[PDB]
Amino acid sequence: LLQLKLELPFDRVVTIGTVLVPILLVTLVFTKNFAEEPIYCYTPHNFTRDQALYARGYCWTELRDALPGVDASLWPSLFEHKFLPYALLAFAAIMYVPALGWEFLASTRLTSELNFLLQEIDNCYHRAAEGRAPKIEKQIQSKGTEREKREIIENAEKEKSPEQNLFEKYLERRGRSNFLAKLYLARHVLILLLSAVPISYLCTYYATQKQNEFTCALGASPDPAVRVSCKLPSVQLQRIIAGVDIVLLCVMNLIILVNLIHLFIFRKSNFIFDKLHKVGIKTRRQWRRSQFCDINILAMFCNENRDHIKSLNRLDFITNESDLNVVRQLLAALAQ
Amino acid sequence: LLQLKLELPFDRVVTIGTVLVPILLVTLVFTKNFAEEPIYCYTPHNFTRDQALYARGYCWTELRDALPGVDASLWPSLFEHKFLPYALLAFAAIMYVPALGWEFLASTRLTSELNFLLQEIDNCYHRAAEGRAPKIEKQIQSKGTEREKREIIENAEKEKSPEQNLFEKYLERRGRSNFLAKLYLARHVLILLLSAVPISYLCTYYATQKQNEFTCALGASPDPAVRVSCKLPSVQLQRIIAGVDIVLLCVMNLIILVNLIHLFIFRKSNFIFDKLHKVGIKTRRQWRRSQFCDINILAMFCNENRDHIKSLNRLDFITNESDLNVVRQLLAALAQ
Amino acid sequence: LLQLKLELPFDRVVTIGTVLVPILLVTLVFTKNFAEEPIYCYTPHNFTRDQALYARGYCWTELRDALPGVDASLWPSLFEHKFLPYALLAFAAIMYVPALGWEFLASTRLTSELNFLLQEIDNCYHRAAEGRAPKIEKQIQSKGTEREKREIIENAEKEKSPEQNLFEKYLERRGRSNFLAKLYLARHVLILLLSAVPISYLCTYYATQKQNEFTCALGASPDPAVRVSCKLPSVQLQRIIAGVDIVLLCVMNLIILVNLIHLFIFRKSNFIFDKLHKVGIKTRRQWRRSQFCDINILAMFCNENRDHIKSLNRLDFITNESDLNVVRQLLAALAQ
Amino acid sequence: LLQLKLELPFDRVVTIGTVLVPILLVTLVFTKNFAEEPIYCYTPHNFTRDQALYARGYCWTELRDALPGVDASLWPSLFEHKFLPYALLAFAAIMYVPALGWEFLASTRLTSELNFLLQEIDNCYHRAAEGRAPKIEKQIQSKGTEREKREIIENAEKEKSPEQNLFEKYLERRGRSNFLAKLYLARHVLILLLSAVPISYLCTYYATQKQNEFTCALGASPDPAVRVSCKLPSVQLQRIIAGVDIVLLCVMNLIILVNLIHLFIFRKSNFIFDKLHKVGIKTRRQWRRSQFCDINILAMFCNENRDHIKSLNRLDFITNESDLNVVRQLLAALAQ
Amino acid sequence: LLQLKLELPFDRVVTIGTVLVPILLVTLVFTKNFAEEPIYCYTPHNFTRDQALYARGYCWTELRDALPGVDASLWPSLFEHKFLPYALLAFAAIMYVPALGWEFLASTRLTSELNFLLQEIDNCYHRAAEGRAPKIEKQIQSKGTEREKREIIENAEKEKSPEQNLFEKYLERRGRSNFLAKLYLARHVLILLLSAVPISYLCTYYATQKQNEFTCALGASPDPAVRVSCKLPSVQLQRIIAGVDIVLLCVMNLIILVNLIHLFIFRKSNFIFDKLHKVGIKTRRQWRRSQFCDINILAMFCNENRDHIKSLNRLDFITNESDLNVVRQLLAALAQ
Amino acid sequence: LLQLKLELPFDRVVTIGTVLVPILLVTLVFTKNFAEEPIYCYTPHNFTRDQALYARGYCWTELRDALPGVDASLWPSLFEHKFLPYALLAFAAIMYVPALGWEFLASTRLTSELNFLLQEIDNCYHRAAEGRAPKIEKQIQSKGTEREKREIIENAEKEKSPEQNLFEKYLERRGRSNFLAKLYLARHVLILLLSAVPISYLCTYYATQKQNEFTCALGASPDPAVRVSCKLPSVQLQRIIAGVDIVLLCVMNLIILVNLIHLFIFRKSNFIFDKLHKVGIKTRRQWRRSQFCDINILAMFCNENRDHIKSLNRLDFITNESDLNVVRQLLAALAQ
Repeated sequence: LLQLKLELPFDRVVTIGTVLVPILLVTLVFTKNFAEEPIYCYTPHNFTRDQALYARGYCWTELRDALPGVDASLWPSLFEHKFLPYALLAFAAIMYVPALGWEFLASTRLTSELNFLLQEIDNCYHRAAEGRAPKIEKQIQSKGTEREKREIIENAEKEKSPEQNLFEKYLERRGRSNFLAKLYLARHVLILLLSAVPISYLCTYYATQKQNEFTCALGASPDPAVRVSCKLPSVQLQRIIAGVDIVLLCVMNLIILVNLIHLFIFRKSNFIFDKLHKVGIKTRRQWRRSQFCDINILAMFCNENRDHIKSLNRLDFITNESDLNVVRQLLAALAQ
Repeated sequence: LLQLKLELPFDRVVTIGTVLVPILLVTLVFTKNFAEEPIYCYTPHNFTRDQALYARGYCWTELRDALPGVDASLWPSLFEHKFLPYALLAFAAIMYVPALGWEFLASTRLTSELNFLLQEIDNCYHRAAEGRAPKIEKQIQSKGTEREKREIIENAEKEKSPEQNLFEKYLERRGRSNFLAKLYLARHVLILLLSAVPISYLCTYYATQKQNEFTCALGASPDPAVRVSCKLPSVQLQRIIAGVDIVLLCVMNLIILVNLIHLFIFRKSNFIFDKLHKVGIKTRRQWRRSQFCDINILAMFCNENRDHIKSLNRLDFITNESDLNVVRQLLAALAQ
Repeated sequence: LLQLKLELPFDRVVTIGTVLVPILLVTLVFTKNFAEEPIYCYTPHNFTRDQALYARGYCWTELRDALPGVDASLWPSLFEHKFLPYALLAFAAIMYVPALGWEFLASTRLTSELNFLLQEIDNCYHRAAEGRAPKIEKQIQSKGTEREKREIIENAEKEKSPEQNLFEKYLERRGRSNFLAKLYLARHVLILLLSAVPISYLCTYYATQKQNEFTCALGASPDPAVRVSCKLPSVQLQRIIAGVDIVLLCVMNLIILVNLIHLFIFRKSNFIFDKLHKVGIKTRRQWRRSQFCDINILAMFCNENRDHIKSLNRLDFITNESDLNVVRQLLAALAQ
Repeated sequence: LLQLKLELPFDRVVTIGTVLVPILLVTLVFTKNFAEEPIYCYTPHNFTRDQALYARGYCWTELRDALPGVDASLWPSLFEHKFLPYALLAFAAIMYVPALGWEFLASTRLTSELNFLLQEIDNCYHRAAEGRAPKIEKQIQSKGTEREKREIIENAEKEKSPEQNLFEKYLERRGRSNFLAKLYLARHVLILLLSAVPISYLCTYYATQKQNEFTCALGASPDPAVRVSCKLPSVQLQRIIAGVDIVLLCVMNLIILVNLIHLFIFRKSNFIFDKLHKVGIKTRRQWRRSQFCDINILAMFCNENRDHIKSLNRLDFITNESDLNVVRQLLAALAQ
Repeated sequence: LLQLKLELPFDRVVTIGTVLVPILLVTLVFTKNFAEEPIYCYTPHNFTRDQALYARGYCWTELRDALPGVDASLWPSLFEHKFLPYALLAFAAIMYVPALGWEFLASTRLTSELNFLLQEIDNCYHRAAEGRAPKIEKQIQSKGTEREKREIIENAEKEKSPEQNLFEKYLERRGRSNFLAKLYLARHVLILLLSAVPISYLCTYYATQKQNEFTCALGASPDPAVRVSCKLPSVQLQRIIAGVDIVLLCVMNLIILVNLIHLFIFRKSNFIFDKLHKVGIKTRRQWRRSQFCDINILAMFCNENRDHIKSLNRLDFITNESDLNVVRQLLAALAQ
Repeated sequence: LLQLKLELPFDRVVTIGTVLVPILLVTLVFTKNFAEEPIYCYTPHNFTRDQALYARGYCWTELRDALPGVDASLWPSLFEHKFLPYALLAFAAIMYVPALGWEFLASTRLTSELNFLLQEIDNCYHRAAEGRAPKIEKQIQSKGTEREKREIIENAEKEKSPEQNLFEKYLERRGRSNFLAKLYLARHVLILLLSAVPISYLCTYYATQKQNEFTCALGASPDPAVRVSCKLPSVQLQRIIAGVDIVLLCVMNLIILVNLIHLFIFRKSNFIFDKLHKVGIKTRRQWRRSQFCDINILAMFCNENRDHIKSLNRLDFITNESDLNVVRQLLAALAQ
């Protein structure tokens, strides 16, 4: 069985909104184009049924307008309409280097450091019935105010208990090694820069390629040049999925930006040492100086895994329901 | 094994009736249109078999009527008939934001708070054979009316028993935090508003797009303009699934409305604290002031899970069969 | 269950970057060519619909230009355009001899020598609670500086302990048998040489095969020779995937080169005896003379397997957090 | 679970190099031929579109040149070009009698005699901690040179120990019954002779069938004979996979030859009694007279299975690291 | 798990050689015929493109030559060429009654009588360490030639031991009930007779149906009879798989014959009571009178299962290695 | 695991012989007809290529001969040839009511009464080592002819033993309730009557529908009636699978008849109380009066399950080998 997942809901949403519907919007064009004649041309009268097939298969691989008067070098081309069944397929696979920079680069160290937290660090507040319940509040009832609780509670974590080498040493080591925040940031700030020529390419295409009717010109008749006006069927649908992707990809560059700015400059609630700060383990103000620690990133992964761990669920029901007396009934409930 | 499901029958019915038969009613149109010629046109006599293909493939990508006398700008268009193979496919995928606002936003906290109720809170009335059976009614038989039962029964839950920190504290905490009701309501009131332009779009289409016969006009003959009257095959079937969806989607904006109004203004039977109110745990009148608590929502999820939990099945057989003496034989049955 | 994998991320990246998208870029050409007419020719007027099929199916299996004036031996050929649907398929299968030189040649000895390390050598620093904890620092606390720790710590590994025949003998045996480094190097230096005629073939093709219009010539009319100018559709797309592969394969010959040079001449951090050099087992300077030992290669495989081994994860949390006192609390934590 | 495999890497390489790429090189021809017109013929002018179909489907089932002047009996045929889509398919299935001479003839006796070695003969040198460790070197330490070790070590295997009826009796029985070597040799020397008419058939085809243009002749017009020159499309590709197979099958007749000659005349290291000859069980020179024993074949199968047997892996780490003192620390390590 | 198989290698070879490649040689004809025009006819000049389709689809369902001069009753037919795509399919399913006469008639009794031998009769020579080892040779060592071993060994099986009701009673019962030999013989002697009209049918077809060119005649022109010479494409390939099957089926009637004759008249080594005749259980000469017992058939099934039974594998290693002293070390090896 | 099967081999043979090859003989006709032109007609000369398509698609949906002279009401029809692609498909599904009268009507009671026999009634003659072995023959050896064995053996089953309420009460209850024989007979006598109009339909079709050439007549020319003689391709193959089914279904009405008559009037060996009649449980002559009991039907189901029940296999080896002293060695073998 497995309970630890390395993907946030934000990452899944980004993946399904910038890599997936790309692909699902491309097969429509492929199935529309392959189910129709590539081009329609107005062949002259005295053209046999096989002599007019050359005129229809020759102006499709050429795609060159023939403006009267001008030379043969200033003829505008139309290769873009033919070329981007695939240009939409080369942009849905480029958006994988950021996605593959996690499953192949940091898919072992992070889960190695997290499975330890899963299996080892679980004795807090689920084994406290015999660990600390008959210790702190057992002597408080049998005495005799409000200026003595701190004195007794101080000699719980500060004392070099056997269950202390696994706590406050991780905080001291990972409280300055900002390595994970130097890679998860590169996971999102890179996808914000890769989504640039995606947008910059099919933005001038939407504004400079509109026409779908050109006068193709053949030559070298077998014994005079003949000109036929042709027509391109699938131009009206190509630039309907060529500017829906514009807003679909330009709106994913805003939610990522706001997420990244609010995580690194506004939000200061880890839940990895804030939820467990009132219940006995108080952290000295050595973290407020910088929010770039890896513990902030580990906090999200810990938050995403709260269900399959039964001890943490017991803690959630037994800790946060009285957040602000409470210890009066705890001693009478666990006095076994 | 799994026994807790997070989907109500109402949600499943809504999903299969507003997202599914949408899709199953679209493939019919796709398979009907792709199995026939897109358009039929009445070409003139002196037209070769390849010169008349341009006239049949050019008036299908144009779709513009040619009324006599008027200019070239006041010609009505017919792109709607061509366009909504897909407009019916863009409305069956829009109906997922309300559906994906539950599996990705509140698919962890709710089941985290419910699996605790599944595993932890089960000692009530299945362990009562040794928990309360030799306590309350054991002394009632050996005495000596109707003005003393309450006095004895009061010192069962009011007393700070060891099995009391898990009860009446959840009621006190979740009795004012109306968070779940602020999201489940947003899951249904949003699908009632998303189903608006679905209906407002293909309602004017049913009333303004009727004709299927237009006189297309070509031009620029290779050496006079020629006009051909054409015909659209699949117009009589498109607007048969374009107004069956009207009633199919306008009838799901009424059952959701009546469900939401009757849950929030009429129904006041939780079954999460009403069924268990006569059997010993009596709740003070602190809930009647508001029906917006999360416990009301948890009541539906608890109701949907009554079978795979054998203890609750024992309770159902052993509690509700004598709802209104009864305790006379209970002491004689469990006196082991 | 299995936890040891014999493939590095570098090998997987190389395989998916030089063997895979090769294949994925070939099916596009096959599906493009098979969905169009192979060639278009300008047949004369007095040609029946079956007499012009010979002219279209005869200049496609010939593919020979007919320059006027010259003889029948100096006619340039065009077989390259027809021939390399498949020449791109014979280069995606040649890149398997290096890939199959590992799964069939050294896929048993390496994992045989590694499963021993997995199952056998695990008692270090996870069984040390009863193995060395009450031995070294137990007597240090109960005495009486900085010139005596080495004297006590010397008689731990130097002494012929029962758990010593499995250590420092592997180092002595594999410290001079440079066999694995004589094969893993041949695994990569061979793929750097196999990727030569791949590049040298479709490099002159990109520079000497440009034209796609030739004047084919028939003969032996059934009672004069007739010449028809033909046209090749799929030439403009063939040399778009014939020079994207150039850079796609010429860029994989640089990362492999830098990896191989920096492994064998710049990196001197094994992590197989460097991480475990401060924590008690100190290695004499018998390795610094050569970096060609098999232990360097085994170090990478050990690094790739750090998660599923729980003892090594415990070591990682309990060893490297205080790398540079520390032993003061270790005795008080494991004094059971 | 299964750990014993009956196929050597050499056999797998031979199978995938002489039976498989045969097959993958045939489907290409089938998909190329079936995707094109079988033949192209130059029909005369006054031929209707259905009268010229007989001329195109009649010269394809005839395939007979018509040289002028000669009679109707000296006309060369061209049936080979039509015939060997399938002649390449009848040679990829003939190469199975040697392959099916092992899975049906000796796929039970060999693995029956090998599972005994797997399960029963495993007590050597893994149970020696209590079997021979306190026996041989336990008395060597407690005495008092180099002329007494043999005397003590002699009375270990020579003595009729309880674990002796399973050793040196197999050597005596299988040391003269050369049955397996009379069948494995027939498994390879037969595939060297079956790969003869494969090569001898499509070697004269590569040298005598070159032309692909013949003048077919019809007759019996319905009221004079008419001759039409035809053309065969797929002749230039058929003899490209008709001489790549020549070298592909003529190079597999050399590696098999060198393997067979070096196994039977040069290599004399079994590893089935050579590796285990220094560690206590010394074999008398009764094997050097002939290398045709079945133990030589069993040696390869034992070598291919060294990983899933953990006892043999322990032996490999604990035996060969000191091959050439060593026993000085073995007594101190296993003195439990 | 299952270890007993009811199919001999001979039966599998027969099934794959007379039922399988039949089928694999039929799909080739079906895919060849369905990928070509059924017939080619030389229609006259003044025939429209739809009037000549009747002449091509009418002489294919008629298949009747028209010899000049003779009447309309002496016209040879050609229905055999059309009829035996399927006549080759009705002979590959007839060869199943002998194959289905075993899985439905004797697929329960045989394996019922064999699973008993598998599970019950296994105590011989694997439990002999405590069953007979301290009994026969234990007293031979402690005495005091060659005229006394038989006297002691006689009172081992002749005596009415507890493990005797399961031995020599099966021999007495099944030593005269020749029922299985009356059915397995019918399983092979029937397939030798069913494969007769298979051969007798397509033997006259190979000798009397050669021509593939007939002059079909139409009639009743809508206002004179017109004759057209037609041609059959697939006649030269039909009789290439119509005489390869001749030898393929006539060679399977010889190996079966030699197997059956040598089993019933030459071979007299059961291995079911011959291998176990020297090791203590000696059978009286009551079997040499007839080799038609069912024990001979059970011997083959026992031989095919010698691997998954580890006790019999131990016996095979420990019994046949000294077949012709030997008992001298057996007592010293099993004296526990 | 499951060992009890409710289908006899006779039922499986019937199902595969009257329901299966029906279906397998229908797809051949469907694939033959759909791969050819439905009809061929001899259109006149002055008919355009689209005016002759009406004549070919109009005489196929009419199928009415036009005899000269007679009126328009006495024209014979030919709808049968078109109609029985499907009439052969409506007869392969009718043969399921007898097949579905067992899996839905008596697929619970029978296996309910048989699983009891499987699990409960197994103590006979496998537990007899301690149940009856030291009881009957233990006192016979220690005494002192042939006129006393019956006296001792009588007080074994006649006595009201604890293992007697499960025996001879089933015989008394099911010895007169002939319910199962009233349904299994209806399962076969119904399939003998359902296979009637199957045969009676395609028997007159084989004798009255022979011709496949009719002169169709059109009319109402757009400004005289025109008659065209047409031809039906697939008539010669339809009545080849229309009279092979005749004998294939008329031969299944004989084996069922002989089976039913011999079961109910000739065979009088149940094996459910005949095999177990000599070994101690003797049945009084209360069954010979009628063979219509359900125990006779249960006997076949018991016979089909003799393998997976190991106790019954032990009984088969230990009971029937001495059917006709025998008890002399049984006491000495089981005297534990």
